[PDB]
Amino acid sequence: SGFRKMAFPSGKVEGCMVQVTCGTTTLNGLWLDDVVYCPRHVICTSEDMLNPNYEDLLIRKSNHNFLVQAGNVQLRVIGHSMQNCVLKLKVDTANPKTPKYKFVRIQPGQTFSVLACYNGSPSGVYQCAMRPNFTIKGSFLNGSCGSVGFNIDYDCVSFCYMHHMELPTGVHAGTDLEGNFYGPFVDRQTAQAAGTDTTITVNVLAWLYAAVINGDRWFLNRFTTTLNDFNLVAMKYNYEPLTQDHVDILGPLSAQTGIAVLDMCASLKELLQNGMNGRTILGSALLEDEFTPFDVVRQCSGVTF
Amino acid sequence: SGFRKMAFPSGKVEGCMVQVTCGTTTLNGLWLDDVVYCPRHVICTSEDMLNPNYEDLLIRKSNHNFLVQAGNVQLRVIGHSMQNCVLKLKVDTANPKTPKYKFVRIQPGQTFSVLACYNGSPSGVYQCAMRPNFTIKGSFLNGSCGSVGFNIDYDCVSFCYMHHMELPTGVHAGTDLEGNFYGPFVDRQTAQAAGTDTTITVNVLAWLYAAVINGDRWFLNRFTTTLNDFNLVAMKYNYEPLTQDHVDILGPLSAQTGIAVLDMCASLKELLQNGMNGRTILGSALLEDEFTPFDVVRQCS
Ligand SMILES: *CC(=O)Nc1sc(-c2ccccc2)cc1C(=O)NC1CC1
Repeated sequence: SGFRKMAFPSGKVEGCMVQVTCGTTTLNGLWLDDVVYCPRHVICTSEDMLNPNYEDLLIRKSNHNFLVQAGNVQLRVIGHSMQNCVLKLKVDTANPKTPKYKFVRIQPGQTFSVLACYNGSPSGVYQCAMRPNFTIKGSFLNGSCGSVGFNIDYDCVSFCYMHHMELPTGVHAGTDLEGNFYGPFVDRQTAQAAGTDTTITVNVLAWLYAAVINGDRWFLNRFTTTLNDFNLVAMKYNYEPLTQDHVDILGPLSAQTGIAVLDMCASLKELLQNGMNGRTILGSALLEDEFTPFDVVRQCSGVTF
Repeated sequence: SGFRKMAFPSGKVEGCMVQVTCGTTTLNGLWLDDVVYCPRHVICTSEDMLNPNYEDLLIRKSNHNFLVQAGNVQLRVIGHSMQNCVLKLKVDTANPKTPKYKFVRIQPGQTFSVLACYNGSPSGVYQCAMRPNFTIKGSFLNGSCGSVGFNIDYDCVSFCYMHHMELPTGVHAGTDLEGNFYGPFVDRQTAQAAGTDTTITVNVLAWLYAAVINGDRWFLNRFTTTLNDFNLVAMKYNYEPLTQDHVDILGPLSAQTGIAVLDMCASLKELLQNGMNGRTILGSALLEDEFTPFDVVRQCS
């Protein structure tokens, strides 16, 4: 029993974190087989970052301009290239701790675990969701750049995120492991802002199902609604539209608790219009939106890695 | 920027998790050097839940009655003994993945990471605190027993909790790694009730200092308070008493933000009176009490 914001065990990813230094910039790289992946902005100085030409800045660099440290050993860089916004440094040694892995791109609303590191040294792990505005509500201090986000399914690590930058509102922007930004962001020291965020409706409903499974039932009512009725309410409170795919994904939770998704929507409608009237749900006074349906089912059935 | 409940990286603990079976009971054990630590109730049948006589059940066991599984490998048990409520199984292989570690007994209000495990396989990692009533608000299904709580400071793993049982209120009780329970609990299925849960006042203050460091000042006020007047108000909201120790411990965060401990106590007093008025502090609509002064200095520097 109980319900906690739960990260994947980080051990398979800890074995891949290295320090990458180019001149006076140090940040984190991901070492898989014989390639280290890290943000391309590692080749920039303060001045360069104002308006960088990357293909230009990179052409000037020799392999020995990249110091890669794995724990307290040196890796020899034998090659370098860019893919979008990530620098791929080829090294002479395959990482013997390389796990089974894939690079995947996640959709907004999907969650993942972030291993925060500093100087190639993992310091913490937390669970994040990709916001609808493509930012993450992370916790990063200077030297966190190149920290990665991952999911585990069976023994296979799915890397989905690499940290590139903080936005002026305290939130974080990065790329998939192929160097494609999540959101309308660029790796340049310029004026960029998080767009208006919205609430991930399917995740709130998942968390309401988590609450019911843990015996927190006060918000249930006799009422049901329709998608269209509900979506007009959602739009009004800055909630993402709920689609038929969403209802289908919540299906198992609807069957395990006897509460139909449009039944639970009628509960969420009422929490949106009236508030929580002094009560909490799973010890929270806000509606939690960073648990997916899969996350609720996984934690309430004890799947291991 | 940002502020998140962060757990420690779990890798050093994952390399220590095994499966212990005795009869038809399977739970988790912690493999360090050539010893596997697990809850002694692994040797209980359903006949033994209310009034187990552990010394009598244990003396009836051989080494070969204990199946220990590390991944796919079976480990050979060459010795067994009981220390308080933990069973210590000696095995013939030292765990090659043994980290630098120590056992520590923690005080209420202290935080640690839990590696939740089933059948010796890690499922997830989360951060929690020892509540004043010596329980933890964890996430634990059947088979999670022997999952451990830990802190990692530099490269050294401090093991501070092993999970033994769920209380009727859905909260969790367990031991240090010397097998002494936290709180008044016992490894018996008789009625035991969690003492009243209180809010960890020193932690809420630390988190209010965190909100100032990250640039939020809306809840400060012009008042101060005496220690004793603070405690007289706070206990009416089920808050733990703040001691001179807690006031000393908040010293660095005071110095860093230029807000005296007793001025921050005055703010908390007003927060308890007013609630938030639709505002949030570090993304929360309640007062967070599961970050310690030490965690705030760690995550905000
Ligand atoms: C942690 C917990 O609830 N303890 C467990 S796990 C367990 C079991 C039984 C069969 C298959 C897999 C796991 C048994 C218990 C338990 O509470 N009772 C044990 C007999 C003493």
